[PDB]
Amino acid sequence: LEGIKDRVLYVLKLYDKIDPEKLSVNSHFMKDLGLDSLDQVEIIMAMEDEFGFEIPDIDAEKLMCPQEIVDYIAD
Amino acid sequence: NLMLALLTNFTLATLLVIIAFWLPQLNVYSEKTSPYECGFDPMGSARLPFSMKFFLVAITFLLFDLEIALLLPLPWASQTANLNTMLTMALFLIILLAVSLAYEWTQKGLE
Amino acid sequence: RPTVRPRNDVAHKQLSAFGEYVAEILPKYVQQVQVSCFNELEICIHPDGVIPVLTFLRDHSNAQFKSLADLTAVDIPTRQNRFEIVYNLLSLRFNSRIRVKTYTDELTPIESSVPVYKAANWYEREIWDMFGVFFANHPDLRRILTDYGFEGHPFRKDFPLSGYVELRYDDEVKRVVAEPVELAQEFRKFDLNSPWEAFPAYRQPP
Amino acid sequence: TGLVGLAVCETPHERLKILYTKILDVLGHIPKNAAYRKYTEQITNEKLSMVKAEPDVKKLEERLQGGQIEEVILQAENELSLARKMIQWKPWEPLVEEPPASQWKW
Amino acid sequence: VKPIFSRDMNEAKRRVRELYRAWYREVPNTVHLFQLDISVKQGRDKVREMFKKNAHITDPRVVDLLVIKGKMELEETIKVWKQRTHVMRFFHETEAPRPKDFLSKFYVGHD
Amino acid sequence: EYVVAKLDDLINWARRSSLWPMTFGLACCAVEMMHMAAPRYDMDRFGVVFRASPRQSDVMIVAGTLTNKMAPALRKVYDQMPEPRYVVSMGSCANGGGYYHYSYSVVRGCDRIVPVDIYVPGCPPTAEALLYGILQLQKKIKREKRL
Amino acid sequence: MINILMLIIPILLAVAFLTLVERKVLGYMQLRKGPNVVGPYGLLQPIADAIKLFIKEPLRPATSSASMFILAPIMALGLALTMWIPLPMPYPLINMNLGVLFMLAMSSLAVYSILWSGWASNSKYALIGALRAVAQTISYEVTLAIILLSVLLMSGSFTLSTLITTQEQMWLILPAWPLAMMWFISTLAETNRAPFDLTEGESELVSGFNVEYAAGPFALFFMAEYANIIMMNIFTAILFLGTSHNPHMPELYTINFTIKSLLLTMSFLWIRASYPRFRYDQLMHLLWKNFLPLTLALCMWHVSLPILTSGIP
Amino acid sequence: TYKYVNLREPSMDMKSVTDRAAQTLLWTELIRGLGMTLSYLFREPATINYPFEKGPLSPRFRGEHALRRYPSGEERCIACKLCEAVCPAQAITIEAEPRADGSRRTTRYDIDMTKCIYCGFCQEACPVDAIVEGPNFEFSTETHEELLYNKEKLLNNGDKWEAEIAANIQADYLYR
Ligand SMILES: NC(=O)c1ccc[n+]([C@@H]2O[C@H](COP(=O)([O-])OP(=O)(O)OC[C@H]3O[C@@H](n4cnc5c(N)ncnc54)[C@H](OP(=O)(O)O)[C@@H]3O)[C@@H](O)[C@H]2O)c1
Ligand code: SF4
Ligand code: SF4
Ligand code: SF4
Repeated sequence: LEGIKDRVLYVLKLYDKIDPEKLSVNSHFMKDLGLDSLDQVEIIMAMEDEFGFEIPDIDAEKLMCPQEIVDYIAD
Repeated sequence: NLMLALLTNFTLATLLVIIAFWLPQLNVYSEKTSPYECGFDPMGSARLPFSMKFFLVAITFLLFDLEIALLLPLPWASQTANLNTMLTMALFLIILLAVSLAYEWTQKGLE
Repeated sequence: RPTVRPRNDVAHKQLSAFGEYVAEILPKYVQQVQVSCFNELEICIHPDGVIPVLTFLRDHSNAQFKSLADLTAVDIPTRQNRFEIVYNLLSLRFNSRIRVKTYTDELTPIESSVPVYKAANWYEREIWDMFGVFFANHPDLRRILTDYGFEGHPFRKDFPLSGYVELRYDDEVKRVVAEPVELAQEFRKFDLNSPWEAFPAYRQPP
Repeated sequence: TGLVGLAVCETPHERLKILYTKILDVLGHIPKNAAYRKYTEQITNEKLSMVKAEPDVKKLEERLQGGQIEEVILQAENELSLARKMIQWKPWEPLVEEPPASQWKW
Repeated sequence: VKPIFSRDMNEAKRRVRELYRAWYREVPNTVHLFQLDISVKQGRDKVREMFKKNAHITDPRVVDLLVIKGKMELEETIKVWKQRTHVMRFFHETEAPRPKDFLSKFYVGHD
Repeated sequence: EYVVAKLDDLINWARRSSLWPMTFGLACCAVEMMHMAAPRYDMDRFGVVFRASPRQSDVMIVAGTLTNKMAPALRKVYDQMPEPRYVVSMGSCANGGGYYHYSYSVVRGCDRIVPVDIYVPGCPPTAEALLYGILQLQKKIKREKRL
Repeated sequence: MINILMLIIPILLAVAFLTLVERKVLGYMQLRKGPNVVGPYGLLQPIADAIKLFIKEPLRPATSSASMFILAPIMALGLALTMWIPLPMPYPLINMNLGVLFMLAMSSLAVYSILWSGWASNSKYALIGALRAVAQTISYEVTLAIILLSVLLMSGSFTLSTLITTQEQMWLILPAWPLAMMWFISTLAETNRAPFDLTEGESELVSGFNVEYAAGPFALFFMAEYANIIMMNIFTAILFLGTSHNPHMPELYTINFTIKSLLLTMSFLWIRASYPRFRYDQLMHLLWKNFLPLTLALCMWHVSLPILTSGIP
Repeated sequence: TYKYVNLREPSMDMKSVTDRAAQTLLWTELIRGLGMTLSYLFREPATINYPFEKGPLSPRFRGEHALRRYPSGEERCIACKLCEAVCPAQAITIEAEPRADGSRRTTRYDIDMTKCIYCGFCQEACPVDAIVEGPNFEFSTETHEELLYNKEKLLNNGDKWEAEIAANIQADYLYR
């Protein structure tokens, strides 16, 4: 989708306890970036407010990378 | 003078407020609260519609008050005009007001 | 006996028939142990099904209790299973009192009495507050006899009488009332226990 | 005439006889060997014979109720609900559940 | 299968997450509607440290019991109840002792 | 010099004349607090007029047991009072728990929440002894503002 | 002008000395001793409250409103004390071109004191006592004008000076027998110390126009609310009482007029102690549903009477 | 027994309907209710003003605690820890050491008024009748420290009430 990767990366970089340049595109938030069990999916919850669509609890477990999150965001 | 009579009462009333406003002063802490009366923190912050319940009975007053104002000629008008011609017309306004209240009996409202 | 005995047993034989009547149904799902002493009846119930027992005693033609007025719970750490929910029941047409008990540890959820009784839900809130026993399929489990920001359960025998957080100073903060202060005045722990058993027959073999 | 409870005492005879005849058929579906069927039947059969014998007198209401027919009808109205619930949840017929830990003495 | 509690071992992990989402959205709402108190940024860090102390995960019975308890102490502002700025404040403000040193605690004389 | 010293006593005479209590329905002490309105032992327009509302009253009488659920509630009521305010903690619960004291919920002595000027020790606070709680209050008001 | 200043300062004292009667007569009604300690019979206590509530008591509301709120006790006194001016008395202060029209208009304008006190606190707790005060007054303004019209058509015009001269032999209580009974209820339209009353007293709900106000504004409200009770008592003693006129001797009128009013002054405090509150819904059912068809039937009756037998001013 | 609150309609025909309608049309019964408090105004009030007049009491009454002594000196309290155990509030504290030589009577004796529900238990439990409850009312302090009683001393200063206690205990022995 056009104009989806640019919007999601801007919101994730602004959030606290995250690297500004080290982790970007196709990198795991829990495995590569370094986040806690509750802190990893917490960034995905904040990203839902910026896009304007509610995310279910079942689909949230599968998402970890911004490249994977961009595909799930499109409906 | 009516103007001098009304203003002297009004100026004396507002002056008594100033006496109670400036004399008692020592400390004003963050102590005063929004709801008071019973205590605790206000669950209903600022303002919320509430409304209803008396919406029909209040509206009817605005409609009835105009008729009572139109009944005010009765003691002041019946002095020069003919009484027999007035009798049919003076009662007429009072009769129809009872008819409107008779329609108010068939389901008055939530009140 | 003139002042020695309180009352003579005469209805005890008729009350013993109740202890047989429910036992004649004979469920391992319900019955277990039936105890009857001092003009009263006590039944303890298996945790798996409590709601079917509560539908019984209510409505029934021979025993029409219906009113399940009082609802208590026991705090005891002697057994392997800790808490014990005790129902106190009363009949208005039959004029008799019967008791319903549970035996499980009930740190794990137990069946609720809200579909059977309408006032039992308020008593169910008392148990969850004081002890920490959750009721399954309960509508609105609100706190009554506990503070709004209270940790643990205020009645348990495992923790002290004075409590962890109890003392509330106003101190240096302008409006916020303090909580973390824990020191209180000394409650004298009476270590009194009289030698020799007062009563025969109550003594158990080791 | 007015009843004590909120439920108004409606002038209806044989109405009590319908509900008691209904519950007898419900009991004879699943439990037969169980005591729940055998013990409830003898109370109902004794009660139904009293209704047939007495011709609309207050003495029929005085037989194990003594609060008019309306109060006795409420016990019959909820009788069908408890009988259906007893058939739905298996407890009367089956007895195989586990027992608690050996401790009772306080 | 006794006792159920609410969910299985793996399903219990996502029940806490569902509770976390509802409470994460309430920290901006507990400032404007209630009181100024501290901060939005510092308030969110106070939430994270509460779950880290409770983090063990060994039995489904323990985890599910924390959810129901969490659906009362954190539900105190969901349907909006009075706390009066004395409740809900979990962290100590007037309590300043944090000594963990054999050298530090022994100088103050304790235990 | 002499007019200034007597004017301060004239302002203090108004508090010596009349003080409006608060109807704190907190425990059993509140029932004997209702006995102050009862004719046999009266302060009704002797120096006490019941009206409630914390904004209008001058004296608040804490009538019984206070808990941790009540500690934030009573505190701001005292703050809702006008600045010349007096607190009379009446009863053993108001002085540090009747029994309680070593209990989990009860706050000890009211002084932990709100400062108290006049103490009444009586559990069932006898109306005879309660009358001091208002009469000694008026006697304690002696001098205000020197400069 | 000296007469206006000689009708505020002694009148504020009458509202001050009311506080005695508010717990002396009400006290003996409840079998309890009222004012006793402060003065010889507690006579120094009413003047002590003026030293108590104004000089030392300081409160201003929290969240508040802007200019309004403190505007309301100015509206309380400055519209209820002005009501003393159109009063006929032995001799009136500036005799109106039409008397009772100014009495009815300023009384409805005096209701605004409890109305603006709703927006005194922005919080919703105070305005419930205000919304209740709307309906407990709005309905009773209908009959208050109608029952007046039946009396006014019977005797003279709107001018209050003619109402004294019309009662030379007998009172107006006897011809207007059911209408006089109505003016023990319809007078309690304004928030007054009564059993019927309005949302002002505590009992069940929080105190209206008192929970938002301090002491100083709240003290100023009582000096206006209890002032209206005397005002209605005098107004009933003009419309229904009279006894004698006598323009030559004002001394014989002034004593006789006060006794008639004072008997009515006790009667409202007699009502206050005796009976419970009528409820918000059911006070709207006393009038409108039940009393409004009765008053209009008597209004119909009082239209025919001057035509049946000559009765025109 | 059944008393029945329901009247089952007092009105029937002509005479019984019109009088029940007359009270609802005007007032009558409300004027009858008005006259009920009229007679109540006429009768004298049963009121007692405190600074001069005093209220009725009993020979056995409990107020502020005071400990008694023998007619020829000596402390009547023997130090048991008895009254300590009976005390539901645990307001009374007692620690004992031998008094010089021979007699062994008290060292610490504090009765906290922060607690104490006033039972008369300690008055009844005492075998030597040390704590005898007097008809006290006047107690008002600035601080908690002034309120709670110290090691006897203030409790020993119950001599100003012991003259009444001796008269009250004459009604106590061979009870009432
Ligand atoms: N502006 C600041 O915040 C600031 C900045 C820098 C440093 N400081 C320092 O911090 C301190 C702040 O204290 P503060 O100004 O908050 O105290 P304060 O409000 O002036 O209170 C002092 C109290 O002591 C009494 N008092 C003082 N001198 C007295 C005298 N000669 N005779 C009788 N009574 C007397 C007063 O009682 P009465 O009212 O009954 O007379 C008053 O209640 C100052 O001493 C200052 O050196 C303050
Ligand atoms: S001090 Fe006594 S009377 Fe007062 S509230 Fe406590 S227990 Fe009740
Ligand atoms: S007061 Fe009496 S019971 Fe208590 S220690 Fe003294 S002698 Fe013993
Ligand atoms: S009266 Fe009761 S509470 Fe008071 S000291 Fe004696 S035993 Fe203790």
